[PDB]
Amino acid sequence: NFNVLFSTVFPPTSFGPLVRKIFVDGVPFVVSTGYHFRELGVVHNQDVNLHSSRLSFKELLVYAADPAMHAASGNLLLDKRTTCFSVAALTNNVAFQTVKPGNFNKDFYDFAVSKGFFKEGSSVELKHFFFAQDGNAAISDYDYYRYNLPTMCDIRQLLFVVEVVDKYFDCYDGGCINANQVIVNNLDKSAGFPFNKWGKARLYYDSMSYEDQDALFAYTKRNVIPTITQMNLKYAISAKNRARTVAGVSICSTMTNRQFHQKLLKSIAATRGATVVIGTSKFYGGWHNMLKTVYSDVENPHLMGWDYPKCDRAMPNMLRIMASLVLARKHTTCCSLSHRFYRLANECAQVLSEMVMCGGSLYVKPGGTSSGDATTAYANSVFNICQAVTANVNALLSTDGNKIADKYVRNLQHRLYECLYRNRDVDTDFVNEFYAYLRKHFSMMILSDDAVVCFNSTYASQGLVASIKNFKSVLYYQNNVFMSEAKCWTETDLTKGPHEFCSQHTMLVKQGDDYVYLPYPDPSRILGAGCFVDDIVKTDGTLMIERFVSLAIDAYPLTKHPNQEYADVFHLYLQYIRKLHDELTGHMLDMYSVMLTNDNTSRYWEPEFYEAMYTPHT
Amino acid sequence: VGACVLCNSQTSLRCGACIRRPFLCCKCCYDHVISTSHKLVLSVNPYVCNAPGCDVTDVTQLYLGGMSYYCKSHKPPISFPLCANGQVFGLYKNTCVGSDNVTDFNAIATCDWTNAGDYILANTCTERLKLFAAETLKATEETFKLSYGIATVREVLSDRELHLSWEVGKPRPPLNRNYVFTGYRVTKNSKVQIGEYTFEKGAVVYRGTTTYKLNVGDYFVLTSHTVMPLSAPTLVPQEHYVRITGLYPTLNISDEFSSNVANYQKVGMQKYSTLQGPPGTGKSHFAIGLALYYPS
Amino acid sequence: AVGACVLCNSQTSLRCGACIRRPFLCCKCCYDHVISTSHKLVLSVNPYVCNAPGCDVTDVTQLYLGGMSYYCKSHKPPISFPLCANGQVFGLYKNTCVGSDNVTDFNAIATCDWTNAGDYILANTCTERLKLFAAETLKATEETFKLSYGIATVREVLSDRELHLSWEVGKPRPPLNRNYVFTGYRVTKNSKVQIGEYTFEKGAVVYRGTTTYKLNVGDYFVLTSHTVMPLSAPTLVPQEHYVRITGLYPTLNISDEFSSNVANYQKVGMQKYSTLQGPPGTGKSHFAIGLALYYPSARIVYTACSHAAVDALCEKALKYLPIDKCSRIIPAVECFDKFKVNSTLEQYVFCTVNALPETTADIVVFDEISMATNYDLSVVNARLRAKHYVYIGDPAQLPAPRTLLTKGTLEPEYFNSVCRLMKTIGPDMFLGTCRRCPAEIVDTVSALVYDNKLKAHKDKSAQCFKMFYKGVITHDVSSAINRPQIGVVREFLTRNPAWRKAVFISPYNSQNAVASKILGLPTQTVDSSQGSEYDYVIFTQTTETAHSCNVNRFNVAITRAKVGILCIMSDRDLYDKLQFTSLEIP
Amino acid sequence: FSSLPSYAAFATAQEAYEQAVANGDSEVVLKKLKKSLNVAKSEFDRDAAMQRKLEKMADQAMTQMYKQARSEDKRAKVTSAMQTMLFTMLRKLDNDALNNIINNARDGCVPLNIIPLTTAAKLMVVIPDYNTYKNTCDGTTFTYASALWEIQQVVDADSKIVQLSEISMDNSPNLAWPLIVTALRAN
RNA sequence: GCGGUAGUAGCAUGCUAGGGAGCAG
RNA sequence: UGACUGCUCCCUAGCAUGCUACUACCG
Ligand SMILES: [Zn+2]
Ligand SMILES: [Zn+2]
Ligand SMILES: [Zn+2]
Repeated sequence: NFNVLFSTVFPPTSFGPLVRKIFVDGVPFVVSTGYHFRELGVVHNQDVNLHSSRLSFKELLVYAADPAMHAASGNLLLDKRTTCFSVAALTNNVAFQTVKPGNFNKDFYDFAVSKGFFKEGSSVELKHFFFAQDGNAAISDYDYYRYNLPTMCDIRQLLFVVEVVDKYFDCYDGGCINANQVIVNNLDKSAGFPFNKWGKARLYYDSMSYEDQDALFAYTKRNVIPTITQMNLKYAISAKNRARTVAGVSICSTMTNRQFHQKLLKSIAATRGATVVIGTSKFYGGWHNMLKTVYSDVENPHLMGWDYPKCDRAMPNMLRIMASLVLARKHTTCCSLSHRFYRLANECAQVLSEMVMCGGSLYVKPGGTSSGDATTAYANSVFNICQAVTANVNALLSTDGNKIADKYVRNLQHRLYECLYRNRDVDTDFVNEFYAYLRKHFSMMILSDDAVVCFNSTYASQGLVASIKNFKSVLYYQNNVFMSEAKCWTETDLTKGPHEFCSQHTMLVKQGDDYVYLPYPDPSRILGAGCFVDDIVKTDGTLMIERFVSLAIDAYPLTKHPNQEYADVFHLYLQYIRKLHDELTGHMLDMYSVMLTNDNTSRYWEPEFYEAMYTPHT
Repeated sequence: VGACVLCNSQTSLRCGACIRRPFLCCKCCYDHVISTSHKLVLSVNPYVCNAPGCDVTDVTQLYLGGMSYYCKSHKPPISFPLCANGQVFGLYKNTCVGSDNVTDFNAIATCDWTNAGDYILANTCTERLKLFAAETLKATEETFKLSYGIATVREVLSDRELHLSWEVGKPRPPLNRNYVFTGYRVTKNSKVQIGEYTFEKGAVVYRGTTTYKLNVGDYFVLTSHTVMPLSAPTLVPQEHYVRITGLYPTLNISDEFSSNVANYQKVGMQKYSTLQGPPGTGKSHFAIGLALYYPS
Repeated sequence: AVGACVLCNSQTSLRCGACIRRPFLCCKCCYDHVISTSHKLVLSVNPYVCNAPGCDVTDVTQLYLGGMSYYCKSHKPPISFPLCANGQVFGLYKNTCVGSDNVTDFNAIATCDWTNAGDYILANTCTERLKLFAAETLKATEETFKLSYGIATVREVLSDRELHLSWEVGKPRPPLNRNYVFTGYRVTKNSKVQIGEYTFEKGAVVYRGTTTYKLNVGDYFVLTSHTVMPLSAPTLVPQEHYVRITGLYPTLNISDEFSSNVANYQKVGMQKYSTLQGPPGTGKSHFAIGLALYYPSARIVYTACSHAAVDALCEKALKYLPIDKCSRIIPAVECFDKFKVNSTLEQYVFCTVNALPETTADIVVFDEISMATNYDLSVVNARLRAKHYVYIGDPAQLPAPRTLLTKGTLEPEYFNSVCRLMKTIGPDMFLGTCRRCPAEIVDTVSALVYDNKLKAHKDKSAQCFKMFYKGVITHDVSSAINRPQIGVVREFLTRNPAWRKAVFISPYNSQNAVASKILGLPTQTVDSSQGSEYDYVIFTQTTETAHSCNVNRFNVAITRAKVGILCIMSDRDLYDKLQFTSLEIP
Repeated sequence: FSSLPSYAAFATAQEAYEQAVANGDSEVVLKKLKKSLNVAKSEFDRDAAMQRKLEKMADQAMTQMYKQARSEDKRAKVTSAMQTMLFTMLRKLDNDALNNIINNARDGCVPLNIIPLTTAAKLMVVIPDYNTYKNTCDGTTFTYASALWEIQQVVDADSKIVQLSEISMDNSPNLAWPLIVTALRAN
């Protein structure tokens, strides 16, 4: 925290790696041998070999994934487009990259109007399109970091909000695992900068054996490896034209953050009934069980979504650290201590200050999450719980405690001040007393930051818990953004669920003979995804009857809806599958001289298939 | 995804050992292969057992199976032998007619283009098959015309005299006016431009097309391209119209060529005029006097 | 990890790890060699061993495939599999292999451990592929033979040419000098430092080295090993005489300082591999030198097996030849850089295979052939490509230290390929312009071994004298002093001073390093001093062994002088065949 | 599957059973033909029923080791490429001014974001528009990082060349605008 | 007589791996 | 140029389990 302040005053051409010319086989290179962060001071390597006749394979790796050689051998660069401190350049011609538009899928369109859709005046209307972008969009989007400032965070209350967040994450378990128990789905996804000229993560997950990956992972627990990072433009339907960009970290960062965190990660994505809800399906009546855990019992509930504007670029850096210090608090035995530190420092050197390669030209990335590492969707969740708690502590201190009526929240605030400022060490007695109160009057539920918060009310109306002016305050002074009170709702009713969570409203239909909460999407969304595809192969439908099935699986709960044209979306989709099939079949019958003889495809175009997936049994 | 040349049947197979590897049709494909030395067939993918590292060449020996192909020494037993029933399995598996007149079809494709008898055999077929024979002719020509070397001049001497060699062993060309031996110089990496020449006997006499100079280790060929398949008939649909209607039959003819309209009137009432006329016999005068018999 | 098999060319993946070099073995031939020998380990993409928890057994035939590991008898689960079977061990491409009746040769070379000359009869007598693999294993045997010598650790430095030199325990001390081009290193603490490259003699250890230093304490010196690397290219290429002198450019004018040298430049301009039958010192150092000017437009590569053998070739280069387009690389032993460093693309180029990059030329010269190994020739054919090839010297000289020979001698034509090629295919070329020797030894070589092609050169000027003496022998560690010859030194040096101002040739230069303390004639190793010999020398037999008593040691000993050297050939082979005057003991 | 050991026993026994059907003798002939058959079939119960799983296991393991040899060649290819990239990208390190700026530091350690800024031998500056173009790379020389730079060529978006005569205010809005100036280090 | 066990099909369940596609942050 | 993570459908392959009948052989 202190270093974060005392490190504005010094110059910014003296942060980053260090280097030093080492001689391998009587030839000199440059290689990183430390770091200088704005927070954690200086950090020196520990296994530097001033000579070597031959480098192995692990070596070759950790020397070609480094900025030092590339940068220290490249033409200078001055970039007058941004404010971010550029660094070097590699090519001789900068590269300007663009984004194409969608593809029209006509036959679905005529078939869609035949049934009488898109009548000027209707309630469903195209809205999600494939927006285009010109040349310099990549960099005019990278630029947005200039919303990320150095921030000092208050401390005698961060050192308490961190207890309570940890208490939330307590039922779980985790530790280091070995290089033969990791699990990696989809093994042909890119490997990041220096390596993606040779092949996908597969090739570097083979050639490196098991004791290799173990030498490597138990090596960077006494070292530091700076890394690069491409920057990529997404290409996907959307309702706004500011392009989206996602950071493709290089292999030798994941290939160790995995082995480090995997167990805790896959033990969050397999517990039901807690606060975080990653890994809890909504099908087969999961959504109902979510929304019925939240309403646990709180006496006069409401609800209360909210949203952070520009979340992954405006995030301070103290809160990213605190995230990692709560995700690595389980290794009380697997790892020692200086092991834990060189691991934290390796994270901060790879995904909170690395050397973005946006274009053909290294830069520097001030702070804030990189949303493509190997522990985002949980880092964001713990940061989110952080904001919720600290809004509670502000809301509970800042109250004229002479008018408070009870006699238990009075003493709660008294000892909250004591243990907050007049104390230096923990008090797990009172941390427990608080967290109990806090989960009796403020249940929550937290995906990767889209929250819902069924707060008791007749408190939050005398400021004994959060509200939303309080999230306004906190976001302001501790995250530096203004949370415009026009994307934060508040259902005052519960028989209808939350106005929106994971971007899906919620209808209390009455199926079987009882009442459930199916979750429907957004008619324009489903239609749009029907009409606009990427590639001319998505277009032709007969080849891909497998999309319309899924889209119809998602567009089902619209059938029970009250408004009309909604339900007609579903029926359109069913008749469309029927047409697709019974045309393909004969079509292939002619050029053949036979075709389909054994069916029960007829289940695809009647609703009693699609209905199975919203009744609790599988 | 087109038609074999003698069945008007869309197919999707491709013979193995041929020139361009032509389109063949299931049964018709069989009647091509089983009556010559063709021993593999290519489709949307080629027909070869995809058991890793396997090595299988004759279609017959394979068998289908799961979403792939296999082979006796590698397959799963739940086979389905391809070359079966006298009809090798592939798209359009039913609608195919095949033919017995194939060893002439084959002869057209299975003429090594060494014989004037092969020319008689190209004279022995029809329109699809004849355009086919012609393209096979062109292709065999071109794969022979690239059987010579690359005329590398290392030591420059005078214009039309140099110290010329070649690459290694590759034979010597009939150096007359047949070969425009054009040069491709080398500067650093790429083979680029000595220019278009014509080599004769020296000290080696060349004929620089555009004004050109010679270098060192830079050489000369006639790099080939891609003769492609055709469509419409070489001889048009012959139909001498009932009349020469729909044109502008002007009255005033340059009569210096008093044999010209004597055929213009027969040509204006005839599609194709492929005539026997000796050299300089009112033919070079013919069309240009037609230019006055028909300026429109 | 895949590749051709060393016998069948059949694409395989088996490695007869029981040998030292691990060659690639076809399945069927892997059987054949595992059967009639003790080759009982074969590695594929794994080692074939019952990797049961704590087993050990290592026999392909004896091993049983079990599930996915491997097992022998007491380990296999119920579902198992004879690895050995059908005469075809279980390795990739089991269905593609040609076998070979030729297997006893392989069994031999695997079994034959290089100890007698019959071993070398083998090496020369098999297939190009198999003699190639042989020569490689040969070098393996040599690196296990010679690094099986002590570590010359000078613990104390006395002066110049006398040191207190020690070794490791038990590991034997090498003999003498030339076959032992030493290169010492000094300790620091955790690592080693340079010292220098030497040639080693006894005392106190007198030395006459190739490099220097400031020699200190613990100064250890080694005959450093290396790694004999695969011999991809052959040793020699199959030739042909060309219809024309193509690839080369005919000259019309030419300096006829070399007469019968253009007559052979012409025949090599049309034939690939070639070599002259020219006696020691006959203007070969003028032959290719004049050739360089003969076709004033050809790429010549100048080489020999030793950097100190390319002496003469390096002298007259910058004399006859122009000074510009000549080149020879010198590795950081210091050699003749009167050419230039790092300049492949120069019309004239020199050096020895010990250090030169991959290249390609047109004409090839190679001296120092009688002491060549097929391994070297292989290197040569691997480093460059040309159109015609010339190997310089004659076979009928000294061969390299075939040290693992401990019995029968190796015959000349059996040294390397060209050796058997120059008597049965015959001499591609020959030099007769024998500008070196008088009338005695010219006819002596001609009617002695050197196939009666050299005539009487110049005059009998009278200085080589010979007796009918005896001389008693004595030995030591691996050398021989001879007091009944060190006395005979002065005993003959009596009557005329035309002896005293000479050099003292010796079989084992302990005798010279000691008798120079009496007189002072130079220490000379008989091995590779041809071309670095004096026109007037002295020789003493010192030893009556085959190292002295052959037929080809004295033809590299009486060729050296001009018309004068003491030929005490008291040894009991070659005496009453050559004729001189017999001056009694005086 | 047609050449196993016990196949011969089966062949003789059931050829004999058919010889007995050819004679057609007693009912004890049936006792024979029905204990022989069933026992001889109790043979193939095992022969062509086990070796057929042995071939499964065999060819399976063989294909696995094929795949492994493939992976192991890929390792070699990637190593060779990475290595040659390093040993061709080092040669431009400019080993002089560097050599100085290292051998002066407290100990070898000199933050990276100054090695190019003080030793690089070429600038490349990107400009959005004219009004900013003036306040830097104007004319034929500018200074930045306090070394003296001299322009020598200018491109633009489409990668072509413009002469520094053309970048006024009037001829501005015809310039693919993010001009990319490529200077050199002048002493 | 009843069970034994062994080969042969047939069905279901589950687990594995590889393939195609969809949605959410 | 194609990031990490979660849920879901569809088509092959393999293993296990059971279900399964027909044959067997023994008691
Ligand atoms: Zn750990
Ligand atoms: Zn056909
Ligand atoms: Zn196959």
